[PDB]
Amino acid sequence: QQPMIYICGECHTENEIKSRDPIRCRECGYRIMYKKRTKRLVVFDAR
Amino acid sequence: TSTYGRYGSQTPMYGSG
Amino acid sequence: MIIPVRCFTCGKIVGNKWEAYLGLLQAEYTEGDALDALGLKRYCCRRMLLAHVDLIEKLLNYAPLE
Amino acid sequence: LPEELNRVRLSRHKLERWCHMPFFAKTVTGCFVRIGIGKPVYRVAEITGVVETAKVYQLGGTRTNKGLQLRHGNDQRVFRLEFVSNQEFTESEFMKWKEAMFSAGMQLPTLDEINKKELSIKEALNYKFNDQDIEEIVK
Ligand SMILES: [Zn+2]
Ligand SMILES: [Zn+2]
Repeated sequence: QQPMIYICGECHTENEIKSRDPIRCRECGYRIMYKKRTKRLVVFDAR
Repeated sequence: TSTYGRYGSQTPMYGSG
Repeated sequence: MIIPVRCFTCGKIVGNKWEAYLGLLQAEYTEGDALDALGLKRYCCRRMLLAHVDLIEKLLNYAPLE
Repeated sequence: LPEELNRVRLSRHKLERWCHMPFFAKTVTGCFVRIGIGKPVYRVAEITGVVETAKVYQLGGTRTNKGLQLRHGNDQRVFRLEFVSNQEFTESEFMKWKEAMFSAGMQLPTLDEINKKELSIKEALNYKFNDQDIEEIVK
């Protein structure tokens, strides 16, 4: 049950955007939004 | 993600106000 | 962009000295005196505090939220 | 039964996702909420309609000034969405609500009524925002 959460461009507010939907912020209304960090095991070696 | 209550967040009352 | 942690050539820790260097330069000291006041004998380690550019400030100016 | 009646209970976490969605006087009208009166006693009330209060308050992250015209048998007054509790209808409160309905004379809604009304929230939750509602929401 993952609705593919996004981050607004300037609001930096979370939004829930599903397929076949316009790409806009829940408030104000902008056309830019980035994704959130994955949940995988991001493990680096301090080398 | 329906209702992540886990109780709640201290619900205010009507007569308390 | 940020003060390194160790002098490339020598290896002495220099990261923990940028703030002290700025403070000494601010109060009254000059560069030539502040370096040896902090304890940087070899000239290899002094370039860390003389040549280093501090761009993290310009980076932080672009605050994501608020 | 209380377990069957808790199905349409609109908790405080669900109402935060329809603060500006249209058809709020259609999908909401019919469900019951555990409005807190205030000491731990609660009274279930019927959702007669939707109103708008002149006081603006913040509820956690979002903020809304809409009211909720409720009624418990005969006693009716304006309420707010911030006093609603997330607890389910207990046995004592269920009996109190049944007694209040019987005293007020309002016929108890039929089980098929609740059965066909609980699906309204479910179908509205997965509603695709393909129409021109985002503009009104942002405004
Ligand atoms: Zn937007
Ligand atoms: Zn050196």
